[PDB]
Amino acid sequence: PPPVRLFGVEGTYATALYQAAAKNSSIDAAFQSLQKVESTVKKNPKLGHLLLNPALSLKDRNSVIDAIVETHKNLDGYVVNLLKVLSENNRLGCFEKIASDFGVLNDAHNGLLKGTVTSAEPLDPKSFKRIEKALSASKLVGQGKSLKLENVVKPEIKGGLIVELGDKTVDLSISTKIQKLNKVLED
Amino acid sequence: SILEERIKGVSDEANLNETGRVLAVGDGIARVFGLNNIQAEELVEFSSGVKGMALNLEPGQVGIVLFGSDRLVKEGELVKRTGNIVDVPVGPGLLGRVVDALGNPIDGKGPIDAAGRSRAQVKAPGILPRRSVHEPVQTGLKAVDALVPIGRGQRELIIGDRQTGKTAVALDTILNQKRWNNGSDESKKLYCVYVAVGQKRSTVAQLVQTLEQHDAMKYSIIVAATASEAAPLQYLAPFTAASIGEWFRDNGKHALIVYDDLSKQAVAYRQLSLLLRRPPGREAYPGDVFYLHSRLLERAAKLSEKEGSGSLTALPVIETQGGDVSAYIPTNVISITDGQIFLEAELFYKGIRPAINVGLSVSRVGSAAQVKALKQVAGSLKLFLAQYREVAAFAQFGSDLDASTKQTLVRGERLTQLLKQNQYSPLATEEQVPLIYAGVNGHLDGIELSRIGEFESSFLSYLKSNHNELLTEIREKGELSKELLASLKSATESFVAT
Amino acid sequence: TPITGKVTAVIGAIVDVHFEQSELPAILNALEIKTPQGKLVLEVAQHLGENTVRTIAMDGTEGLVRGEKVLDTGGPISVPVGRETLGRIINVIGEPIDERGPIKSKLRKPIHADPPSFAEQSTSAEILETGIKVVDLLAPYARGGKIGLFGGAGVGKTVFIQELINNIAKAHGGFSVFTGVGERTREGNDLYREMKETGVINLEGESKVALVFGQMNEPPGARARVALTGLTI
Repeated sequence: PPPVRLFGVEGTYATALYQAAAKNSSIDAAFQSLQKVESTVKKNPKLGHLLLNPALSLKDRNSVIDAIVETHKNLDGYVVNLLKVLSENNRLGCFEKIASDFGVLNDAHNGLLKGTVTSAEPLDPKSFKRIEKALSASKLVGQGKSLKLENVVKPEIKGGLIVELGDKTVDLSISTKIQKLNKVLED
Repeated sequence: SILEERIKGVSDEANLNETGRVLAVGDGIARVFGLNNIQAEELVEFSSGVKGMALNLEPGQVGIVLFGSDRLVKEGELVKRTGNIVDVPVGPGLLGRVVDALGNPIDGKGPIDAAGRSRAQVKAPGILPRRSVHEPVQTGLKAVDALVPIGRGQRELIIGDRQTGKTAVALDTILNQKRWNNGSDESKKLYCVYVAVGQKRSTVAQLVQTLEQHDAMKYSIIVAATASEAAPLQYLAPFTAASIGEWFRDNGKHALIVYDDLSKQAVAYRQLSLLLRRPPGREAYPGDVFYLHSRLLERAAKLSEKEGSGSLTALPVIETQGGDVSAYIPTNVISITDGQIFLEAELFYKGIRPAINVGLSVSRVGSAAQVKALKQVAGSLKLFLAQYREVAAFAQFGSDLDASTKQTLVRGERLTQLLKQNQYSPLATEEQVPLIYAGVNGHLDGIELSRIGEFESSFLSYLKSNHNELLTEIREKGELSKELLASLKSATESFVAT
Repeated sequence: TPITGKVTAVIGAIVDVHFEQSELPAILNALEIKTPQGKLVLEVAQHLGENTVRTIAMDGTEGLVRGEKVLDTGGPISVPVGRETLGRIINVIGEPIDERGPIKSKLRKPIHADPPSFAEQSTSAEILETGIKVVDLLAPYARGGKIGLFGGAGVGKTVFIQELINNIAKAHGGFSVFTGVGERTREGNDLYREMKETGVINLEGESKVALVFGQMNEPPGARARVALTGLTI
């Protein structure tokens, strides 16, 4: 089956969408149209966030679909069939969830790593770049996979720094060293 | 834009705060989507006409248990919140009234004069607002008074095999509470509140007829939730009886509440819980049935004198199915209650009617609400009976008996005959103390087993004729003086076999 | 009225319909699904949302093609009652299955009804005696009462009841109803025959008896509303 297996629950829709549009080789188109409908979701916040709530009928749900495709005709065509599916399956809470899942799955198919460098402080751009350079230099990036790297500030990380990407982390923390100290100086 | 307008057109257009629209409904347990504002346990008016309390709140669908038939409910209906947790009219007007669970007179004496309303849920008085129990309640059943004396406040559990006239045991208490009712005892009188759950209208009606025959219903309140009546209303029925009682208790008036059958309350809560999809506790009674029962039972109390000194007394009535007490609901209740009053069916057939299984009959905290005279006389009644139990085992081996054992055996048989009573006959303590004196002082040992019943009646007649002064004194002073004891001993001797 | 639905599911004789029209029959309504073999009377018991009810089917489901048109016959099933129900043996639907032909129905009454009120009770005490000694000594009956019998059925249990019919109902002047849920067909045939013979049912002239018979062959759902049907009569 098409690259990158996602075991998403209601993400099975995204997986399906991916393989279906991969086999029709209209995945870039899909991604772009998905961005556009996702944008029109964000740009429809009243009753497009506040009526993603399940209270819609079949008939009323269908008419929400019809209003959305009146707003734009930039649709994959397979995602118009997917829109039909989501209306019929009354999948609406995991609607942006499916969008996110297809986006991740798609841009994984395209290749693009994600990453974050959670820290106790917002690091320099020089730091971002130096670390990004370092990460690309390290055999972790083997090419065919790009990178996103967001340093985030989290008070929770006490001590060190933590680099995260590719399910590979280096987690420097004070806490572990404190732990060893505490245990042995109480025993 | 135009899209948004068309979306707005098909939208709910209600914020669903303080209201919400039904979305499915089957099995009488509705679930509504909305109700963003909603207090728990609140009463919500379905547009069908039904009112329903709310027992399940879920972020999706708030589960409002209907109090009526769902035959007029349909999906997509609106329910508009009453905005009030359930409430009952409480007051003095309830005396001599049958009222249903929702607190509507079903006696057909029309609107109650029950001044005030209260809420079903009321939190029980703490340790601090209470005084120790010390106030007799006499049920006119010799065994009950002597062996398991009931105090005002206390919870004494009536337990035993179903439909052995379990209700009739309780009715006897009501009948002896006729003596206080006639009396000027008011702050010393129990207003008796009989709660009937799961029972047919005709049975209850027969009971009220019996009560009306016995001219007692000038202090009786009958709270009813018949078998026909809804399971939510049935679940709510003990707690709303409790609130009605607490108004009496609050006034400083003493009262007594019979919760018959509490076992049927458990079945009702079982139905609710499993259709609120709550996890089933053992025996399919949810694992918090205990919480419901415990809170209910602890709302009968003997208040402190700063809190008046009012006292609601409770008698829960639990059916034992096959006499099974290891069953979850009986086990739970036994722990909760401050007495157990096991009845025995075999002994019912043996002719103790009421038949109290006196070995398993306990008053957990015991005696402190027992007549002083009656404390003296029934002192060794227990010892004799205990010896009798051992002796009886030997006696049923049916061999030649130790002479000592035959003293026990002969006395023991008479004791059993003293225990035997006849349903719907209450008895005055002033004349029950003599009978126990006679028995314990072995004057009954002489007279043959058959004619003990004759002796009791005749002896009482003799005392009524001659030592009627003695009876008056026993009534007045409630403890036996040396002079009274001597008079009584002499009297028994005088009428020993006539 | 014509309120369409389709049969989404047939999970046993607890069919689920989807009333396409948002006009949704209320709970305890009755529906007719037309079939080549008669029709099926179904009774709405849940609304499961999205205009999909779940309906008890009072007839034995088979043959059903997934997505079958429905028509709403509305309300609780209204049986036909009368003096012309006397003599008759009536189906759950109310159809005279002893084929003494159609009931000339005066009143057709809803299956569901509500029990009389506490104040409406009239509490009797009039002794009814059978002439059975053990009954008389140990548990004497009362006319208008509620009598109960327990243990293994048709262990002569049925015979015991038959003896009661023989005694008590040949000493009762009023009407009498025999309703046998899960009745043994041969016993029922005998009873019907006996009743006709003892004039209790007399084919010509009046019958002081009416009959409802529910065989245990009939699907559970039918058996469930045999009781209610008899109760209406």
